[PDB]
Amino acid sequence: DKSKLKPGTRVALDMTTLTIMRYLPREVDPLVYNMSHEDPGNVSYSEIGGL
Amino acid sequence: EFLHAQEEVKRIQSIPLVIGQFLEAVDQNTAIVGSTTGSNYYVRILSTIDRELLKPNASVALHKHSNALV
Repeated sequence: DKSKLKPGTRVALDMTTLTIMRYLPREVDPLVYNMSHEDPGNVSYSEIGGL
Repeated sequence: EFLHAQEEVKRIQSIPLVIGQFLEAVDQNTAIVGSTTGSNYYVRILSTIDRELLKPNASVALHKHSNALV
């Protein structure tokens, strides 16, 4: 598709002719993945009274 | 023969290409441009197609195999 190119996504292109061999699924930086999984707390996520 | 010859240039006009910026013309034949590859080039402008709306400032593409401004 022509939808396998959209700004910011990864593409593999041939070196010698610069035509699209394939779609390359975008990298996921491990740093963003750490931020999603981790909770820096050790306190309740329901309530803290008076706050 | 002219129809067979034009075919041959079209292929070159197309990818592979490397982009630059076209600064200014020092000749209708040949012109000075700057690449994103880190080289300033003197590249030839392809004939039997316009080279006279080539001349203003614009983004431009240079062929990878031939090192010309197709």
